Amino acid sequence: MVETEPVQGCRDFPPEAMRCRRHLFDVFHATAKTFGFEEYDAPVLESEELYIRKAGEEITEQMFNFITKGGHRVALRPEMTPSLARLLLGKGRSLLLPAKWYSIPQCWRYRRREHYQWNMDIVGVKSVSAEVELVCAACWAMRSLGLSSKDVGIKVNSRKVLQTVVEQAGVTSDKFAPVCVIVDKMEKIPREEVEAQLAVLGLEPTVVDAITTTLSLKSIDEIAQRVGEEHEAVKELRQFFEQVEAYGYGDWVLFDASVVRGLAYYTGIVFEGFDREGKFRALCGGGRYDNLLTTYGSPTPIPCAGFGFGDCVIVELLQEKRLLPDIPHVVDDVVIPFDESMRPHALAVLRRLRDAGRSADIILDKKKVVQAFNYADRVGAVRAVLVAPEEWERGEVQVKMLRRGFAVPLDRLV
Amino acid sequence: NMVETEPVQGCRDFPPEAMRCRRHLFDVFHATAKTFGFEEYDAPVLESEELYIRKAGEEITEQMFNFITKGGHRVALRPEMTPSLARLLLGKGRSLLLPAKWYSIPQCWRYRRREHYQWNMDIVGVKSVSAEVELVCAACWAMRSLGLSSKDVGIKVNSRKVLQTVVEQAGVTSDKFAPVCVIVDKMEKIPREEVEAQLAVLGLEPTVVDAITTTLSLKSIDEIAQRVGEEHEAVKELRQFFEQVEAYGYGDWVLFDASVVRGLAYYTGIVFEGFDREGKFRALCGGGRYDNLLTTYGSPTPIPCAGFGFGDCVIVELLQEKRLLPDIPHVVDDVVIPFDESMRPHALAVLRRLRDAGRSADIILDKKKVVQAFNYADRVGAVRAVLVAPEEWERGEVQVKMLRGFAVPLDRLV
Ligand SMILES: N[C@@H](Cc1c[nH]c[nH+]1)C(=O)O
Ligand SMILES: N[C@@H](Cc1c[nH]c[nH+]1)C(=O)O
Ligand SMILES: OCc1ccccc1Br
Ligand SMILES: OCc1ccccc1Br
Repeated sequence: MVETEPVQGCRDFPPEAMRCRRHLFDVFHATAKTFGFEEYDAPVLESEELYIRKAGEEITEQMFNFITKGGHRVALRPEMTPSLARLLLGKGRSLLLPAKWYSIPQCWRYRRREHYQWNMDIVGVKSVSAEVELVCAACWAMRSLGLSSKDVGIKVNSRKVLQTVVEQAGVTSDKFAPVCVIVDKMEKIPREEVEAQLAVLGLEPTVVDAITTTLSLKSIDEIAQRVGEEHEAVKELRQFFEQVEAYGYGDWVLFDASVVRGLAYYTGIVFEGFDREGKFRALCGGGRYDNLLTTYGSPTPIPCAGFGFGDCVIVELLQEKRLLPDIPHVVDDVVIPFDESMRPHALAVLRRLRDAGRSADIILDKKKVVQAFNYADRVGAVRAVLVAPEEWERGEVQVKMLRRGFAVPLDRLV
Repeated sequence: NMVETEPVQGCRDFPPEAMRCRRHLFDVFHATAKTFGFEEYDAPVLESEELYIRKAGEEITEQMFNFITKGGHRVALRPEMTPSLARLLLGKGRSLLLPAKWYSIPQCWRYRRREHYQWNMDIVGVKSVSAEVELVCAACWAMRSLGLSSKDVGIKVNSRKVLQTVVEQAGVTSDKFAPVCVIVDKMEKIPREEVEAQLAVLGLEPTVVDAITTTLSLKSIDEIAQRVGEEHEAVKELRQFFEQVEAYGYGDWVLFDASVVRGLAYYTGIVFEGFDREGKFRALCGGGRYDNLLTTYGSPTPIPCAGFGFGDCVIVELLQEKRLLPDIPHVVDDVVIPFDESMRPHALAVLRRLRDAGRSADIILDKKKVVQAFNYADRVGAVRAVLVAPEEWERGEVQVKMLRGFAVPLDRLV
């Protein structure tokens, strides 16, 4: 026998599991539509060069890469944002801004080795309204799935606070991305180790202390005390919360000075969704990244913000909260030939049902009526349509509702 | 200076314009599957190479995009979906209720294009030709849904059992039958001398090659009946098939062609392929019955199966030629325009309201003047512009303009 299990770290989606994935993806799509985002896609295979950012990111470290027959360095995408940037760079001035682009790529790593990730990005918007919209969209999706502000929230911060603190200590700006990557590890590794890694990057103890203290500040007012009310981060975070409040999602968002995210490229506001019971990893994660397109060679800087929202953590949360009931397969009609001599007539009926916009099966194999009826019930049919010779002479069929029996004229079926 | 903006060799980018076209096609695939009662499934694009080692000289297996993992395992990006389907079915065993009708739209790979999407539809557990009938009707249904007629396209249908008998009657070992089909499939693409030469290499003497050639040239089912008998399975099955399609109302879409064998090793019975009636393009779709495949994978019980693949590239060319792919512009229902920044919070409340009612709506995110906001609304194909101005807001109103503006109460917007 062949190996029936999928390749290591990869998931099969038979119909039962696919209904769940589809339930989630319907919401991603519907939220994107609601918010005016346009769908896009790019190949799962990208040039390895696209991901060589040299900032010690977990995402780039764990790349599923390989060498082609022909010698080119390629990888299965670990994330979508670089692909997005490539596409935008390729369009150049022909791209109308602002642009709001979304996709649901499968992404890879070399435990799980694959996941689907809803991406939403806003391009060409300088102001925090982008971050506001992005954060509102994530919440909207979660609410659409049945979660409340009691179940989840979005922690929000700005990397600019830490940028100032780092820059005020004389630390070269090129070290800032590494600092964020390192400091992101606070939750997952001991503070001694995070401190040790910053030393290796070349930062003296008093600078590491200032970094640590600022991650512990518990309000925007406390940020304002340390760096000034006029500091960009304060201004931007205030606007952000004001706008979310106005949109009516105030209960869903909050400030957290320890949120930096682990990606090199975030320059401004960053955020991540979390379950308020502290049971799961981040539900989604994002931020502003205004320099990325410059680093790729854009002659003009291009503001961007966005987020990724994985398919795995959300499903665990929903299961825990009992918000993923099994969704059984449904079809409107199952057409049942009384016997094989009635199959041609049954096919005409089937045709008619489908032409009217109904989902319909015909029993394909040779079955007795009661077995056909059982099958109809298994596939979750709303209605069984028996095509029998006596009724057919009347220009009729027998109909029976499943969610005992009625003759109906052919023309009145739909 | 700049990252490579082109995608990896042989792979396509789908920016929003191109994605709308793919999505238009995929909507039809999905809708046809739903109409026909098929259930969605999916499996990893990465599969064990062992899954595709069929040793029949198939083009599909020859052109595999395969590579070796760091851990030394032979894997491949799937060249087709049918082996994955079989794996999943084998994995479910007796827990799978039959009949089953499963569909998917996988991206499949090969090493000038290296990548395509392919709608798969398969019926499992149905011994009789009604499966093939349904499959063929579904392909036609999809094509008709896209605007094609029986004047534009058709499905050529045959049975491999005719050739099976002819080959078996000449004393040719049954294990050589799959190779014969693979070779004979090449008739349309390469000279008859070469096809004859390849069969000789497989070990068949000239008179056997003649019998093969003659049977591929038979022009009707009656002529098949003369050669192998009216009671031969193929004749019986093909007659039932055409009778059923006729009854379903798709008789003008289908026809007999004795030269159709397909290039896959595993087809045992009826085979078919869609074609444009102008003779301009390669096959639009292709499929057949494959009743032994699950036995070769190690199923203790034989499991009847039939299905088809329907690629995303040929159909698009046909539709373009026929002027059935008008540019589908991006649409959104509402664009909300703050009169100025002081009106943004109120605008956000309006935006929230619009979206809560099931409408797709943007808000202008950056600072711009009203007429420029109006232009932008028109670019994104907005049905309606909603101006949020201080005077109207005091009235509990906004100004609406369809794409002379007029005032509307907030509650009457939706
Ligand atoms: N690529 C980020 C999410 C994101 C999308 N856009 C901007 N950021 C991640 O994987 O975490
Ligand atoms: N896998 C076949 C199509 C098919 C699906 N099911 C049965 N046949 C192909 O790639 O041509
Ligand atoms: O964090 C999970 C994950 C991230 C990136 C690629 C693949 C996976 Br699975
Ligand atoms: O016939 C085109 C094709 C077949 C299989 C995989 C990838 C492609 Br492109």
